[PDB]
Amino acid sequence: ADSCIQFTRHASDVLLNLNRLRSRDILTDVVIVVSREQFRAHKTVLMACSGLFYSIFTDQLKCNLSVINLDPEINPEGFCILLDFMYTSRLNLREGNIMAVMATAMYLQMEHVVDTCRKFIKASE
Amino acid sequence: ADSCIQFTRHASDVLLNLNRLRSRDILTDVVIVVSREQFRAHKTVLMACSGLFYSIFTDQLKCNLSVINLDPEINPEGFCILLDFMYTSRLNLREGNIMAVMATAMYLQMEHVVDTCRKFIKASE
Amino acid sequence: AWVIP
Amino acid sequence: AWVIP
Ligand SMILES: Cn1c(=O)n(CCC(C)(C)O)c2cc(Nc3nc(N4CC(C)(C)OC(C)(C)C4)ncc3Cl)ccc21
Ligand SMILES: Cn1c(=O)n(CCC(C)(C)O)c2cc(Nc3nc(N4CC(C)(C)OC(C)(C)C4)ncc3Cl)ccc21
Repeated sequence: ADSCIQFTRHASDVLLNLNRLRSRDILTDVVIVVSREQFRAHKTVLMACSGLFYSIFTDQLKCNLSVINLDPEINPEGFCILLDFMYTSRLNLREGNIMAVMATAMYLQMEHVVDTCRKFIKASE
Repeated sequence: ADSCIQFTRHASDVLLNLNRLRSRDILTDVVIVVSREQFRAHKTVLMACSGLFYSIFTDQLKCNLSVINLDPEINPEGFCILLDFMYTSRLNLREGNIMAVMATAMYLQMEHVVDTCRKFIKASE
Repeated sequence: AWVIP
Repeated sequence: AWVIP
């Protein structure tokens, strides 16, 4: 309806509370396996932030799985950084992690993170 | 870490994508029953926006339920408005629905919606 | 029926 | 094992 009011901080507050659920491991419904390392998350959040998880979990079959193993060439630290971004909007980009973060974001199909990593790499050349 | 960058529109983009999942009924894991009317939703989003659903779903037992029946005195239109707010940040407040929306928000323990309804009622008196 | 009171 | 390629 046309006649609505909007709470400016609502989307951020919701994300904060989803991140708190993640940290307390409440209603997490998937374990993402990256090399030997394990990451518990919510399928909904993963889908909302990644082109790859949107595709996996829209699939009738793969969506009922509690474990998802990622390509062995995926750096765990790179995935951990991107998983923290999904739930907080903050990306921990450092000189020593930008290559692994960009490679991981391309794989996860996270367009904005890819574009940003490109601009930051171009600046250092 | 101190050295992070932040994507301003990320939280809103995530909420938009969760709302799209809701409309397509993807990964919804609960039906909220209000009088005769039924509302499919994600437990995580319900918990993130409501003091009542946070309490229900932190409970070891009630969290494994796929159906939740609300108090019979709860107006379905009032709940539908608040459920739309949870997923979009926009509250459809009208003269003809403010009493039912406030009563529903008090029940759902949605503090900000309660406070706002109070200020809007005080203005019309 | 049961409800959340 | 299997992975997502
Ligand atoms: C390529 N890519 C990304 O980079 N992100 C992250 C997006 C951001 C801005 C949060 O950062 C992506 C998230 C989604 N998520 C979803 N997309 C949709 N869409 C978008 C598409 C293009 C698929 O089309 C329809 C079906 C009409 C609606 N619906 C639901 C979900 Cl959960 C998808 C791709 C992403
Ligand atoms: C009373 N009330 C509301 O009005 N909302 C909506 C909040 C808003 C700003 C989105 O509108 C509530 C959401 C939550 N959600 C959660 N709260 C917490 N909290 C907050 C409390 C106070 C419970 O304490 C701890 C446990 C330390 C962290 N963690 C996770 C979740 Cl999903 C709770 C109450 C709400």
